[PDB]
Amino acid sequence: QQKHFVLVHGGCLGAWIWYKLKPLLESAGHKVTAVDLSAAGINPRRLDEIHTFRDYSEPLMEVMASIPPDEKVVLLGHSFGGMSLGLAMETYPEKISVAVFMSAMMPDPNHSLTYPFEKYNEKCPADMMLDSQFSTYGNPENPGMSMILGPQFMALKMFQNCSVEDLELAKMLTRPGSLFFQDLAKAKKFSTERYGSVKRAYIFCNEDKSFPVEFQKWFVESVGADKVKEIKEADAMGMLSQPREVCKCLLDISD
Repeated sequence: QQKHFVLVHGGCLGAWIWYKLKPLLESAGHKVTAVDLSAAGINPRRLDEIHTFRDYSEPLMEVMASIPPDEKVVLLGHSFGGMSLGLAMETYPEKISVAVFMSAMMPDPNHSLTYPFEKYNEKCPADMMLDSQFSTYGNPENPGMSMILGPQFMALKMFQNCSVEDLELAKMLTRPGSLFFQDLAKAKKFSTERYGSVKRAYIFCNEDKSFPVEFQKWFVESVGADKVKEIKEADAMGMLSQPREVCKCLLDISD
């Protein structure tokens, strides 16, 4: 029974983060699409020409639109990748067998699209991103906010359980990104009819220092998932620190 996994990266990363998980899923016999969102990875757009969350997510939407009538996909997204899942879920609910959120923001159709971020801010210190730097971009009447991950933040708070090779790869590949907060503040929210009809799964990364477990648990407790799994020694980048475990969870959740 072949599955088609669509993998979705978080902010400032790209499809390349899945380079270890993708062959493990293909070895198991499945199809995998690892997408670069706009201005991520080797996607040719520049961040300063991306002003909406919809524009940002468009490469995932193109994958979603090209799934044939016979078919469904399994979605996996980490970190801010969860917001793009939510948009795919709202738009193509019938094309998705299960949406898996790994150490990610899991939207709630009862709240606005900013609420997860407001809740983040509420539980996490304003200095949580260490040497990351932020600057406004776009139109001065509604400015966007871009971020670049600092090498210390990445070393200590994202890749602390990964090899130095993976952290190095990351420093060579990471690009400016945005959480699109003021765009999301104006977006229509997801609905129980569409988004809320899709089966959800959650995978905990217990050693994630950028998105603490009490937080991931809050998502599960306040929104709920049909299936939850935990990877005890995954950092924020569980697909790199624990690719076999992620693959094991993903195959359990799907089969």
